[PDB]
Amino acid sequence: DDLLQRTGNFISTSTSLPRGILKMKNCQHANAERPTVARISSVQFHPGAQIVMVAGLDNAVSLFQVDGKTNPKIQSIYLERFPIFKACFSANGEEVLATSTHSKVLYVYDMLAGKLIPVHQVRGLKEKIVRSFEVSPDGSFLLINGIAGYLHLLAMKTKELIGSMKINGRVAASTFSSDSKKVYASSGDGEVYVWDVNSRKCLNRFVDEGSLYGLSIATSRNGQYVACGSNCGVVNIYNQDSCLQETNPKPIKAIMNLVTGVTSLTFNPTTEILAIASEKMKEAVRLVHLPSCTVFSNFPVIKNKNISHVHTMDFSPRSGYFALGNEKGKALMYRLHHYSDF
Amino acid sequence: NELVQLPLTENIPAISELLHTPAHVLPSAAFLCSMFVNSLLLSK
Amino acid sequence: THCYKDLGFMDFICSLVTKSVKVFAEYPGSSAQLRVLLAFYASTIVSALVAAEDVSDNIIAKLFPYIQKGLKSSLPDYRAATYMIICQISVKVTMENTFVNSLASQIIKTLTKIPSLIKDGLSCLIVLLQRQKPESLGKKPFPHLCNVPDLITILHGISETYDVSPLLHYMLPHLVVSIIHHVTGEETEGMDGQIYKRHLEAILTKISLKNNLDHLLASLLFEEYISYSSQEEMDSNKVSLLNEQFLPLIRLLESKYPRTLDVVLEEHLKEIADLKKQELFHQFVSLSTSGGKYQFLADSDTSLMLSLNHPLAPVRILAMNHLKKIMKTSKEGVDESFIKEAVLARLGDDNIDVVLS
Amino acid sequence: EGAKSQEDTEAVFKKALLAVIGADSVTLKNKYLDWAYRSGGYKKARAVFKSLQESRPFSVDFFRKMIQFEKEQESCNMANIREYYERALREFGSADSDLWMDYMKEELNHPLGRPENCGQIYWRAMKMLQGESAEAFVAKHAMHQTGHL
Amino acid sequence: VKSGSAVHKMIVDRQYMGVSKRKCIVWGVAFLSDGTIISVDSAGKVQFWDSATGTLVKSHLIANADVQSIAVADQEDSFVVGTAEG
Amino acid sequence: LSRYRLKFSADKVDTMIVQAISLLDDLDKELNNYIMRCREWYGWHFPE
Amino acid sequence: ADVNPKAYPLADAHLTKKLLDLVQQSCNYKQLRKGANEATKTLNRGISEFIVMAADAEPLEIILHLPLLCEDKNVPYVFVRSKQALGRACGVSRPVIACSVTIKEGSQLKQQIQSIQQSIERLLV
Amino acid sequence: VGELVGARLIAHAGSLLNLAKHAASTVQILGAEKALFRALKSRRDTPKYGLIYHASLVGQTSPKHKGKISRMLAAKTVLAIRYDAFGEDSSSAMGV
Repeated sequence: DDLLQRTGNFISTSTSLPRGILKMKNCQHANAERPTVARISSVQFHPGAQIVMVAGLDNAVSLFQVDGKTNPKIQSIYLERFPIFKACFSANGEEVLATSTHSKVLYVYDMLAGKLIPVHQVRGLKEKIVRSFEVSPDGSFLLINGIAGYLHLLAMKTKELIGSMKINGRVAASTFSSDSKKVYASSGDGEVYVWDVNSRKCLNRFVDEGSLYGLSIATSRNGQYVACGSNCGVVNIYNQDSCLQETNPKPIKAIMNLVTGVTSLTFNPTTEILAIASEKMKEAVRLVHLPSCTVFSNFPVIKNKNISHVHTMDFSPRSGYFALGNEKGKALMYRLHHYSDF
Repeated sequence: NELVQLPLTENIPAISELLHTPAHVLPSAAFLCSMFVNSLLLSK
Repeated sequence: THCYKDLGFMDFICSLVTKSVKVFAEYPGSSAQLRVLLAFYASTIVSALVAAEDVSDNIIAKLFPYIQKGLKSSLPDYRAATYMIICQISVKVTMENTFVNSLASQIIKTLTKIPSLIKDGLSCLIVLLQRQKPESLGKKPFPHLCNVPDLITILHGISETYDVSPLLHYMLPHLVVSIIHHVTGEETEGMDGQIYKRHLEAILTKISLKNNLDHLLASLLFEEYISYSSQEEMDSNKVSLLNEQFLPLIRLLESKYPRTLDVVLEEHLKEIADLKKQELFHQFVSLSTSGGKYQFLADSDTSLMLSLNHPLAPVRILAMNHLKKIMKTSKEGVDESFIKEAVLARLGDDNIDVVLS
Repeated sequence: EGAKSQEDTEAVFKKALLAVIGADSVTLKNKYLDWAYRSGGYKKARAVFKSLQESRPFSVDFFRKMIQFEKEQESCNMANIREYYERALREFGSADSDLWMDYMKEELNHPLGRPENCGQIYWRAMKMLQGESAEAFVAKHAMHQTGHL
Repeated sequence: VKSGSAVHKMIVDRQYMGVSKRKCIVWGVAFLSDGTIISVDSAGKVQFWDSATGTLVKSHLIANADVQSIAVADQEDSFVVGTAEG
Repeated sequence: LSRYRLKFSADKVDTMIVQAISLLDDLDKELNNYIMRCREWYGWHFPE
Repeated sequence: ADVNPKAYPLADAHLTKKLLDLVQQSCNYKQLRKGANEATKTLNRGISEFIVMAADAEPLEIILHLPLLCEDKNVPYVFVRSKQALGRACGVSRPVIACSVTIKEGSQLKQQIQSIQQSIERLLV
Repeated sequence: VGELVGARLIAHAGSLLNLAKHAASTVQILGAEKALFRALKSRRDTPKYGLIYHASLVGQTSPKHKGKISRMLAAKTVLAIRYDAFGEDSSSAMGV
């Protein structure tokens, strides 16, 4: 009836993530127990456990228990002459796949069975060095970027080649769809191809606007958004249905905040935050509120001068933690107070 | 699942042009309310 | 800027508007002179709400008494300004459930004082029910909402251009419960339950249901019918009255939207099979024109439709035998087509006993 | 018009416009447009208006007549309504306060209008109007904001 | 032809699933009714391309030297190629 | 035949705007000089 | 397709990449003038190598004065399909409809500029 | 810009096509040729008004803002000059 003949509140917290201001608190470094001075190439959160995996140009691969206070070390493995270019978990999370700069061998570390299998020879593959690769969300496929614009598709459980897809020009970056049924390939002339998985055919070819050449691409878990980076630092966000049916799609919003070439794109698991980053300039990391397409104004504290160059970011499975790795060997972690689960 | 962005007052150009005009030349409040509440609704 | 940062000036503006309105209220035909002032009152406050980075609880605490004064007034321009202020407040800041409940109660209760501003008010309610939490509104304002003249016609008029989903999403689950209470019991008047049934019929016939509201309506009807049929007292005469009341609604829901009731029935087969509620399910599916194809078998907890094409061959015979029984009894829940494609498909399969049946 | 064919009536009008070239042509052009709507339809008035839109000696009754014919038609193309008023305001905008007021009410009262343009029309009205006409427009609008009109 | 504009340019890899300094030369091109293009390369392979999307469909490596001749019968169910090895 | 061609490319010729603005300046000088004599000659009969 | 026929020297996709790559490199050397108004001034001063125009200016007529000046000075010119692509190649946050590569003595782009000029004039047969 | 001021501009340039070949900054200072060359020789500040001073928009605006309106009017004006010189259709839609 009336609220001013009693005492009470008027404003309350919303379920959706608020725009404009992000509530953040810095936590202990991910690699606090294992300090290093080499560049951090990869950081990622385990899908089903509170485990973070940190790999870098230092030949070590490490797994850490994700705790806000100490982050104890679980296990650390050192490879002989294998500077890790990219190390990622499998979709199920049971095994770790890692590769190096200009090395043919691919290393698979089976955690459940305690076996470290080096895959040196893949039958039917003429590629000399394997450095860039992706894993499907469902866990049944693995894709390898090659030369002369070939994409190689490999089964996850057997590591045997299924087929090859050729695009015109170089392959800059590639990713799997949310449903894992399609492949997005970004060419070196700014054009993006859509490939089907079960039958290796090109479904459609659209052109990213005002992009000389792409450096990254990402897709959302709910399948709503597709984000592409370009050389000038412009990030284009599209609806997925637009990319499938239109030769010249019109993006929802072009993120012009970054000024130097975007190299890493990461979508929040709840699809409320997009992280855009550039490794060429210090403090070139931004966070984007996806439904509003407006950038949070308080994340990069330029005064502190800790972030420096950015190479990798990752989100916890329930978006509780945000991780970031720099060139100085520091894997920064922040906690988002809106999300109360890991 | 699907995320929908509901319209905001600032993004609508007509409402901003209505709010940038001086008070005395502004039309009756009922018609302003009509356009405002209509623009706040989600169009189909 | 000085309006939203300094609250004394905002109180000054609101007090000036209220005082001028009270002064001019006595003179008949004095609506025009208050135009410009109210426009100014409309313009700044909304803009102030836009300008503030965070609208603290002091702003709402100050604005609420003047909002109530505007709602209780009879001048159209003052009510329009109040509606705009309410819309902007609802857009910008998340609100506690009690405050949303009270705001909606005052919006609905004083709706019919001015007959020319009904539509906007209803549309305003939609915004208030769209930018807030789904279960914010309670059951108390439901009667006054239903008693307004020509509610469904206005809702359809809005529906021709704008989405009307939140208002129906709120109003249907109360309509089902009100209809059930009217069937077995007493209300404020019998015409109240009659106008509830007329409202739900009008919603089904005239306004197109979108955003999976068909699923919600069918699930609510099924669950509430089963729940009342599971009541301790028999109420056989009451059960018959309930059946004849829900017959046209279920039939029209099946007619206009074909596949929703089938999916809803499919989702509830396991729960009905787990309990001893097969007879109530049989009565409910016999109520509809189509839906007797989901009848449970006499001996086992499986549906007739799934029994026809599941891998295990011998018990399939029983299904056709049961279907044969459905042949010779008075078919009420099943239609001609499902039988026709069933027998035509089953004539040509592998097992010879199935061919004989 | 009374007792002769319509072609001869147009012949008389065309001879008249050739003979009179000065200010006296103002009344000639107005009756020419009125005849076109009576003898013909809306289409005939459009052809006559297009031919005479450049013969510069004008009066505001020429453009008020054309706008009135547009209102009576069922189409009521609102874009053509603006197109006539801009031409009228180009010729007599410096001195005619009433024409500016009539323009503002069209954006409000017409169902197809865009009343959010009223902010610009008032701003444009201030600058072109000169001298005493500037004062009259302000009083008329302030009289229009109140119900006295 | 009813225009004179190049709708597609299609890049041919210099070495089969690889790169090399030596330029790849398309020695002969055949065009089928369905829309598939058959090409023979100096790297020693026959490639099947799609005209509609301008992308490779399939590749066959058949010789260690140049494949230089292409010919298709009137009924487009058979064709014949010749290699530099004879 | 030639005059049939470029006539269709006419009514877009600007020699009569550059020759009608120059005349418009000359006539204003005409108007000033004659008025000054009219006020002078009649000023000896009615200076007010 | 759906390109205004008045943009006669329309470069294809493969020529477009070479054109925009040169423009991006030239901007790093301070050898680029951006905008229709700035491009026109270089033509009158005769310090322009070539002119690149955007075909999708929704009135095409606003940039058709540049071809007429080009033929008098004998300066090659092309049209590209996107003003957005030309805008980013010039390192600007706004769309650009015309840009001019200027003459720079001793520049390291001399061999690459010459190759593009040959390729442009091959379009006119 | 107006009937008189536009007519003077073509008279200065001598033709519509000759006026089309000009840039935006030149159109702004077409009238003010004496102040320009005096400033360039003596290294003073260049003029900013030109013949555009008598345009309707420049006349109404405040003397503090007559510098901004001059370049804004001129820059959009050349868009009208090119379109009329080269367009094959006579309409006032773009100008309005």
